[PDB]
Amino acid sequence: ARARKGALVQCDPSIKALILQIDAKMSDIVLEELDDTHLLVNPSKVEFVKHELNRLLSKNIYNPMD
Amino acid sequence: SLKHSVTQYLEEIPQQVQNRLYTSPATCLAIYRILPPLAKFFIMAMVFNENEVPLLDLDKWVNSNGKLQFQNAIKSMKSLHLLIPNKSSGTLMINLNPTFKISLRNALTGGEVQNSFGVVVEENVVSLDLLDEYSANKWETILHFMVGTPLAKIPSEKVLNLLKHSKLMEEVNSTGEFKITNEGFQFLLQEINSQLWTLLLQYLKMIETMDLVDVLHFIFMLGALEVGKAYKILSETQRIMLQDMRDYGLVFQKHSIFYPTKLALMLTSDTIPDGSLIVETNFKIYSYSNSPLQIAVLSLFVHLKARFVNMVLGQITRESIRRALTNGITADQIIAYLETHAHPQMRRLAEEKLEKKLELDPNCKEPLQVLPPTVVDQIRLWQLELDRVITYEGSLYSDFETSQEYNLLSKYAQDIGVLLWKDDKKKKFFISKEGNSQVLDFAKR
Amino acid sequence: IPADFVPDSVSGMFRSHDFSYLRLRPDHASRPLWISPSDGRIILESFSPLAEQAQDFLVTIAEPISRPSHIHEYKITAYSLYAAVSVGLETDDIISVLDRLSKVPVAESIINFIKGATISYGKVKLVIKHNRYFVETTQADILQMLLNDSVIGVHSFEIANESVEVVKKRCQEIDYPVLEEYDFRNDHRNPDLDIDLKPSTQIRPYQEKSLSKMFGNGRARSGIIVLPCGAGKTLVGITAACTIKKSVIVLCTSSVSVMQWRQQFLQWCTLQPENCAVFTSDNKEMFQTESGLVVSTYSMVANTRNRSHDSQKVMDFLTGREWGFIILDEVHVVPAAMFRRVVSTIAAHAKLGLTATLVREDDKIGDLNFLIGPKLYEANWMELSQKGHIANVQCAEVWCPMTAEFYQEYLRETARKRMLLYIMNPTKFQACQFLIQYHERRGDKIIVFSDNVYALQEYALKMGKPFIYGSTPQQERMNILQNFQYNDQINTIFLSKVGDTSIDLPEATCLIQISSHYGSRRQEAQRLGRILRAKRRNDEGFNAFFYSLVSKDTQEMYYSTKRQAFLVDQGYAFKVITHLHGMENIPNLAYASPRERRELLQEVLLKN
Ligand SMILES: [Mg+2]
Repeated sequence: ARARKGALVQCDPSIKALILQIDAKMSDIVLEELDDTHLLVNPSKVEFVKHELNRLLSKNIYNPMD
Repeated sequence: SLKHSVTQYLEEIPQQVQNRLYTSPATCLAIYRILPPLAKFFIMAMVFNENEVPLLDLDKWVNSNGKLQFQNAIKSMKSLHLLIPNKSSGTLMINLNPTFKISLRNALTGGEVQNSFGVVVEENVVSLDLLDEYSANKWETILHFMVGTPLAKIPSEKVLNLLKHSKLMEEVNSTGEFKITNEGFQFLLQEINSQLWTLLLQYLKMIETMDLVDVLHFIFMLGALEVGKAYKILSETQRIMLQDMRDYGLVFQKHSIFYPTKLALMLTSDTIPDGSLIVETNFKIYSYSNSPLQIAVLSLFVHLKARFVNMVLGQITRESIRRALTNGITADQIIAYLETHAHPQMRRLAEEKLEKKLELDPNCKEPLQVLPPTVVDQIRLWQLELDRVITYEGSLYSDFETSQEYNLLSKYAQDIGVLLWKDDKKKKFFISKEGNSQVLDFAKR
Repeated sequence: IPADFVPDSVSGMFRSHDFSYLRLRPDHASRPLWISPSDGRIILESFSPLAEQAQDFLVTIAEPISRPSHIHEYKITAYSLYAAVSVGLETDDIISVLDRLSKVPVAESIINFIKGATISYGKVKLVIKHNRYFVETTQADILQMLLNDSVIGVHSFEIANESVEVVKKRCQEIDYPVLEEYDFRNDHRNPDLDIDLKPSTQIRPYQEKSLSKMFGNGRARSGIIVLPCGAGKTLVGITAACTIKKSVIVLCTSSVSVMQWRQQFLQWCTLQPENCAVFTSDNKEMFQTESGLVVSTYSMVANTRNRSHDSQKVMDFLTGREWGFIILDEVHVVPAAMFRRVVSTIAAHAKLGLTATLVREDDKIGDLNFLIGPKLYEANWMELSQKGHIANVQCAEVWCPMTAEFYQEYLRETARKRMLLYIMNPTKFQACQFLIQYHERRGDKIIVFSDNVYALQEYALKMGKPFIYGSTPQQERMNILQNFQYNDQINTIFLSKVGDTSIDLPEATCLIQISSHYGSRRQEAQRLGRILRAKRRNDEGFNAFFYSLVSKDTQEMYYSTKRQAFLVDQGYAFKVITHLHGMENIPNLAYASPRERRELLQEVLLKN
């Protein structure tokens, strides 16, 4: 008896752990986890964590070339 | 698919409107140029003996080597309401459209043409220095407007409305600016006559009465016209769209005479080389092409350095690549531009090594990329690193009883386009929120 | 801008960059030259007439930014201008030649850059009158400009001889540069060392040109020469000594390499070890001949804080003897604290610094302006590769997918310990297991480089194969290398930060790396130089392999790309290996068991 609305994104183990890091530096946003290719996130904060993913790979590479 | 899009629009046009279009010799000549050589052969064979032929005679004449293209030609011929296949006396009596037939006959004989070739004034002027230069000026203005650099001579208001309403160069008024869509970049990648066909397709798609057959016939004799002569100013709607396409830079009109430029012939048919770009593992550009338009279109996805008379140089940056990817430009679009701007030396070496390796094996234990990948795959791996994800937001169910909801409400749902994700053995499949129309009733029943 | 030049609508991003205002001459076809008015970056066409003739002067007056297949990139610099005017090439002749070969009218900014690149050449000259720096001038005219500067302290005077190093920089800003061009034949006081060579040795033409660099006048011009690895740089130095023919010594901060160049020296030269000597951490015994050699190491001058009196007597002896020429090998480490003191201590009438790579972690390479002088000669990597003078190498990068558990532990790990944590992924073990299977199936000699000596030992012990790191007993080390080289049955070695250098192994043909410093471009290139001297380089079907196992989803991506960009600058791009064929076809994968992965993570956690 469980069928609840959520934003399911096909993902990777690495970006899954990044989503858990999002939870770590600001908690109780992302809701539950199915596997490495299926996580469930707050549908209000999907774009919040999208832009945080953007700054995540920005911190990952940062590609200066100046 | 350009002639295919034209034929598709003609088949969308209903039968009697089509037959009204088949009335005049210039329109019939244009459609004759559209049809494949087999259908052209069929209609020229029929046009001089007025005998309805059974289909079995055509089957006897046709060698089976070209049978597929034969079927394509006759299927277009039938669907364009141009053929009359009726199985009178049991066998399929075949008939060409008679209005089309007599108009082609009059065009070939030079009989009644009713100035569908053009209502002539024949007060010709020079076209190289007036018509071609005015066309080049106006088309340069609209091309740099479609580049995005500021320019004083903006396009007309109706074509501005065309860009606004159409998904082509979306004039995002919230940002207040025209913006390159992915469809806009496809439009940029298109051939010149392809771009012309796109423009007229959107304009005819949005224009309504402005009679439809007036648009069709007027455009077809516009394609049928020649260059550098004066002509009589025809219908009222044809005249007002004539002044409209005068504002497009297509015709040099002296407010009844008008002088159609080279673009009418361009619409009728097309026309270390120019545009042959040396690729580099150094990611430096040695183009064999220089124009202000060339710099304008290459600045969108390349850091450039300087312009010479044929070789404008610069450097591809990953910032420029990601800039293109964030502009809505497809990586497929970028690499397609790269095969349009390939260079002969690398092409010769790639062909020699292609024959050399096909002498060994087809597999070669490597992925397939015929052009030198050191310029390409370095971008393409980064282009593989562009999207590399997929997001579903909306309704989602799980833990089904069995596979009863995957071979008939997911295979037939695949045939109608209502679900978003298909995973039978997970017992979970995602659907779009708008595409919940016919997913959740046979699930209930 | 000598033009009206209404700008392009997209010439705004040509921010002082649209150089089409300056016209195109009709001689644009034959001539190859385009000129940047502001940056001075210089365009060379490879498929243009007389480009081969003009490229010599392009190197002489400009620096080469890049030389790819089609269009070479150069840049005028005051360093290369100083080198050209030191060779002797006057401004109007140079301007006439470049405009005669220039597709366009020449920018007066660059022209006056050349005009301002006019020095007082031949006007300041330091002479070492038996360990006494007498800073002569050719005229009293120089003295009036020189006396305006007051940092100091025909006409010479007292200078602190250590302060000569800094006042060379000072005279570089006040633009009266001294020159070092030894009149050894006119210096009859120093004893000559007349030593020749055998006719069986063959000098390659680039080595001949390098010998012509400091011998434009015959006086020994002092400077810099950097050449690719395995180019017979030892033989070039031996030839330079055999044509200088005076008292001379050789320096390099190692021991095994130094004794092997002693071997190589006394091998090809006609000089007997009677004239030769050696001074290092082990043995401190000199020759007593009037002329000869002390081949030696920086070790014996960089440390004087704690030395034996044997070391003290030897350094006293070598300081007392005034030498004519010195050789500075692997010069990329000398500008540090105790290391460039050797330049202050040693007074020789000619200098030359040598290294495989003239790159380091900082711009102390610019100190050679006031340390060892200008650059005399360089060779081209692609030129020697396609000529078969150096190897033709396939370069590959192998991205190891970072596993989930090591990834989350990596994210919760501290910064400087994250490196070992991403290195300990078992997917790297599986991939290198299949790769060593495939290349020993191919029968290749495979070499692994790791910065962590412990991790190198971990990989070697997991493979059940020998280990080579920084602090092992020497007899164990010679046992392993003897087995590998002489024994055909031993073929795969795991090297480290002492095995990348100080040994001579041209036998290397397949190289892998897993760890290095943050920005060790130079150390990375020293690692790659081991396979650069792969002598199987003339036959067709040869393609040497370089690999690099990098854990994905890391800033190791950034580190590896930043270090490997120097080799790309040399002309060595790295092919993609992300998904490979045969990952599953090998039956055993090292820690393919998830519980084995957990136990390995447990081990690295217990150490952490
Ligand atoms: Mg080597």
